[PDB]
Amino acid sequence: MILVFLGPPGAGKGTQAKRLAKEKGFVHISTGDILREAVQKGTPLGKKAKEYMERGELVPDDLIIALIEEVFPKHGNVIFDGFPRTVKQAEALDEMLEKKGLKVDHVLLFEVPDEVVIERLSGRRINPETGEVYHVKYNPPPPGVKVIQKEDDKPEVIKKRLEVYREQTAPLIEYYKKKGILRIIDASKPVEEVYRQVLEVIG
Ligand SMILES: Nc1ncnc2c1ncn2[C@@H]1O[C@H](COP(=O)(O)OP(=O)(O)O)[C@@H](O)[C@H]1O
Ligand SMILES: Nc1ncnc2c1ncn2[C@@H]1O[C@H](COP(=O)(O)OP(=O)(O)O)[C@@H](O)[C@H]1O
Repeated sequence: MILVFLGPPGAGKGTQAKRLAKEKGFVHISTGDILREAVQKGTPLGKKAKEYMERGELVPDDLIIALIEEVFPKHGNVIFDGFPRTVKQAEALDEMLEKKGLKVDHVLLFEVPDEVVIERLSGRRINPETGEVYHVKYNPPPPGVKVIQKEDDKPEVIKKRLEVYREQTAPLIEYYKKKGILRIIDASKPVEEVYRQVLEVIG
């Protein structure tokens, strides 16, 4: 099974992807996590992607498409989490899969209002070492666990990221709807409730 998680930043896509991958045996492909590792290591990809990420812009398509070609699991179930982010990327994904006799089985759209998005992101805190994600209100980190607020989770960059999502990424909703594989998730609900719906639509 191949899944794509789609939705505004802060919808809880990474949270649900980690849970589902761990519990039901999927390989989790997070372009965000992979890019952040590239940046930390200072690879050619990391050094180029960094400035786009910092401004809240998308990293150029060719770089992301090559990344996916490099890391795509040959066998097994896969959750694509944060990819594709543009129509060009979605078309590239379809081509790659078609050549391998595969396809995207379900696209899950994590619906959540803008006001909730902003609250999700402004309260997001991460363990900079482990990448573990917390929220100051809805899932506070234990004391004596070092966390930070990511620079791209500050108000100005959040605004930019939502604009970029609406302009470049939201068209994928219609792209996948017309393939007949789109499923709607109410991602505004608490974590366990969202996870139950995730399990429902793929069962
Ligand atoms: N598929 C992609 N195409 C272009 N840029 C990406 C992609 N995935 C991640 N990025 C870059 O990494 C940043 C953070 O990505 P991600 O971790 O998926 O988002 P979020 O902050 O919503 O959890 C994005 O704002 C973008 O700059
Ligand atoms: N259902 C939920 N209710 C409240 N907070 C959530 C929920 N899901 C995730 N979060 C928190 O919201 C923020 C965004 O979650 P994340 O998984 O990083 O979103 P995305 O990957 O879609 O950008 C994180 O701080 C996370 O702890």
